[PDB]
Amino acid sequence: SEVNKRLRLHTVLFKMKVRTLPHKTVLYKGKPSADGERCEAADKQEAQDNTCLHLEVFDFVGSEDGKSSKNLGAKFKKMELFFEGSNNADPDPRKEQPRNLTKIRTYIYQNNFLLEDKVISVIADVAPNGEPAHNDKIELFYQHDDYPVWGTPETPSEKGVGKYILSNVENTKSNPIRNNFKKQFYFKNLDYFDKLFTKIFDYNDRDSNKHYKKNVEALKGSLKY
Amino acid sequence: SEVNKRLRLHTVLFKMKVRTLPHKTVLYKGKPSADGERCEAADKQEAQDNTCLHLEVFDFVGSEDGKSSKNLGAKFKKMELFFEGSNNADPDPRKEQPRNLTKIRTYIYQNNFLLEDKVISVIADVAPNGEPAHNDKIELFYQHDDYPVWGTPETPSEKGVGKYILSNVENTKSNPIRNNFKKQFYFKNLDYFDKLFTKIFDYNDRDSNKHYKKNVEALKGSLKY
Amino acid sequence: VSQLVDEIDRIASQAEFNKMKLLTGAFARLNPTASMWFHIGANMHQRERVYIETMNTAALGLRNPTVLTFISLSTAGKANSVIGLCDDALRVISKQRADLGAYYNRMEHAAKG
Amino acid sequence: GLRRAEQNTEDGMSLIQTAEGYLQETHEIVQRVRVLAVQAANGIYSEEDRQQIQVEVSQLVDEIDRIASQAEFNKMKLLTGAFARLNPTASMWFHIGANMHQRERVYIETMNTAALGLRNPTVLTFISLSTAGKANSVIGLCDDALRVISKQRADLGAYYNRMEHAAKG
Amino acid sequence: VDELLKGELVPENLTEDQKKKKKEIMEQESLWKNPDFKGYNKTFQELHQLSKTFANNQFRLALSNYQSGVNTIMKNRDWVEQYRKEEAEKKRLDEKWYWQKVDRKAREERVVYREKMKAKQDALNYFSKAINHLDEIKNPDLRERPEFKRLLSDVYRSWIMAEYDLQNLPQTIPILELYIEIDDNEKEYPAHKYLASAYSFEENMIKKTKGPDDMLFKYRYKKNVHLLRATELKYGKDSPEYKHIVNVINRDEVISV
Repeated sequence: SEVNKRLRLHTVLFKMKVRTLPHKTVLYKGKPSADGERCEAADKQEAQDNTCLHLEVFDFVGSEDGKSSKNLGAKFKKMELFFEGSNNADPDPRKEQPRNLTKIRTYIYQNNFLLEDKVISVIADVAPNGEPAHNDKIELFYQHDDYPVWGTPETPSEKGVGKYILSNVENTKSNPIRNNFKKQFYFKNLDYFDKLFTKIFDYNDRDSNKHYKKNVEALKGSLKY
Repeated sequence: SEVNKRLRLHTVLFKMKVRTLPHKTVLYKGKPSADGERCEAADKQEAQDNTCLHLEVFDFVGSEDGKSSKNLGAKFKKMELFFEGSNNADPDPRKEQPRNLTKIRTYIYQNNFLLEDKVISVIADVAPNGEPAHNDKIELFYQHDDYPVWGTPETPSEKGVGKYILSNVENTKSNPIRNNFKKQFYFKNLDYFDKLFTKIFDYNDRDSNKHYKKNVEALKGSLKY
Repeated sequence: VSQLVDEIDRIASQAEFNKMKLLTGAFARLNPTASMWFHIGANMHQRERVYIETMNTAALGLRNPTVLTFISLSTAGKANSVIGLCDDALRVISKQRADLGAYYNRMEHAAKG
Repeated sequence: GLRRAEQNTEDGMSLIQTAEGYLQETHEIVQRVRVLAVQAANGIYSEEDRQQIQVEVSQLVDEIDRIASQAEFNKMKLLTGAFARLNPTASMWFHIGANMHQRERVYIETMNTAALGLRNPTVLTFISLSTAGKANSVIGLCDDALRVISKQRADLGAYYNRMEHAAKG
Repeated sequence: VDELLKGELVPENLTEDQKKKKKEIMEQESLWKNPDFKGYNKTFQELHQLSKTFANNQFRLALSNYQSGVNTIMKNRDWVEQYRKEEAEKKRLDEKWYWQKVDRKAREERVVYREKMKAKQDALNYFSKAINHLDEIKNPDLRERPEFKRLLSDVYRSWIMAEYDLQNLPQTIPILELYIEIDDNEKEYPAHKYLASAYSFEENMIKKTKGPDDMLFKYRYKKNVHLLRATELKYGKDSPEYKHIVNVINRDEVISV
């Protein structure tokens, strides 16, 4: 797919301060927490100590029927990029070289208050770059109504329940779960956050040009007298 | 019959690009398969290597009763023409010497759904030209609900079943099946497909005329300024 | 117009005599589900066929039988073309009204005879 | 059944005719505002004069709300949005036949000051004429206020003609 | 590679184990040969909807509706071209004032406009019937074949183009979305151009009728998504055209600081 290679260019966000964010979008940077499960927001967002990106997009249940304000539930889909090694010495974020990805974590949350339905889906790919076919290194974790508890591995009796790897499921013509998973959700999910990451940087990069132009404009006010 | 000569003049479609398909008409060029039972469309449609002319005519059961859209029948009639010898080197299909037919395949299909009555009647002629009376080389394969197997010959004890040559059938004054078949089915189907062959060849020539008209018309339209 | 076209479809499906639907196209001529015969004799083969044609908004041409979109009267441009369909609509209605009278008279003299 | 069902249609026509009865008074009061907004739109009046024009508008917009609140048909409010399409609390179905699946739905939308645009559903402040500039912008709003009332009366008249034909048949 | 040149969804006709199975099945049914039999239970007969012959048949019906619907548009262009050709060829012996030309020319346009709009609805019915033939096939094995992918794209392509002329923009949204889920159709800019207009059309309708902001954002978001996506597929990324669109979307959407 070569998509995750293009995600390597998104390391410029570490040394660039984030001011322009789209509606219902949350982004910050920090250091990996214990066990490398998630990211912990650093107190300073410009230091080289940070090695991770956190990006969250949240929505509301009932926005498809105009009842978003009715408080029918909450949902959010967020993805993170894990980087290895320290940042470059210079603090300029314009010139940053592509860097490898430790792992790509996909988090899906969807809770319905009235139906008392809650779906939490976690997808982690510990081998983003290095091998085009790394199915066995893709961890899937499905939780439904707080069952099973976090960290419970898949059992042969309950297939698909709990944390497991992508290679467990079949790719038969009868139930091509794996092939559909790549075509239906995974390919579109990566591209959606790929464009969004570029969307955030270009917006904040543009504001750098304007403030240079704003100073030029106020200086021309002296030419009239 | 004097129809096969008209069929031998249809060799101009190998190097002619066809896009204007008449109603209920399918045409393509390909190469003979193993034992010449069927044909497969080549990857390249303008290549001289093609030696086949597959003309398919759509039909339906229930269109006469207006219940075709109710999924109550299925039938179609198609024929295949096999040539010999490589086509001429020039890419212009307008000038093309007539090419003899290696063999003629007639494929008549009929499949009722409610009655579960499926009838397949395939007629193959391997001596299209040279011998006006070539009944000994016209295979008549009749299959009704997968009875018998494909290509199974006919035994004198159980006549009328499987693939048999036209020389087997009686032609007595009581049952002149030979003269009955030619007047009822074969002669009608030959001219129907032969005339359709001429329509397709001339229809794409008209499209060239329209493309000729489109260019010249725009040239003189710039004289208004 | 949406109210008027709705009523016509309502009438066609709800036109019922002795738990039998009539104006929905059940007893048409080309593709009928049921054929109506009346016994006007005391013998074995004294039977005459009766036809009631389809009289829904699809048959009248007001609405497309496939897309189920009816006539447009929100624009004066197509409002002029709406009149032409109305002439065709009433004519098909008028033709069937004469047929019902024609069958009625054929039966009326038979009762007299 | 058919005789009793035809009696239901007349009961239905009682609902639609009575429902349209209040919309004429609502139409009258808005047209009273429309000409008044033209009066204050000109600059010959001071702010003291325009205040007395607003005193009339205080009652007129108030009287529109009391129409929707007290509008009843068989102890059931109609114009308060309770029978609308998008966010209804009840559905108005009329049974006009002698069989089981023969009933039609009638939508009566919202006809309070908030619905017509003359009031803010959130801020809860209505239009005022105490300013010459404000009065110029009330002429445009009262025009679209009339459009909604006219649109609703078009539908009530549309159903009533259909209900009239059904009873005859 | 031409999928339509095949002329069938799949050519349906080896193993001795399978051949022996065929011979014993045909004789069981041959003893029960009742051509006038009609089963009281439809469940066993419904299994024929999974056959290759059934799918090989519904493909022809949709193709016939598609091919016939093509000729409606094709013949319309020939008529209009011949119509305006004859208007300028016939002599106008009663024409000596300038405003005579303006009215006569304007009369031709209304004649032509009637011809085109009549052709569209005439062609649209064939396209709509083609859709219903493709959606009733219940063989997932045969739904992924190249022939099915080509025709379902062509039927949707002509269906959306014809529906656009009749100002039925909101009805093209479901069909357009199903069109961009097949093969490389998502890489074509025209498919994303209509989505920009169609979602803009729905955006105005909610805006015009003063609906909830929730549906406004949904149509606004999908508008900007396919407006920028269509820009990428035509001029390329970081093009001067692409840069201007971002500025337009910048003021259009909502940002947080």
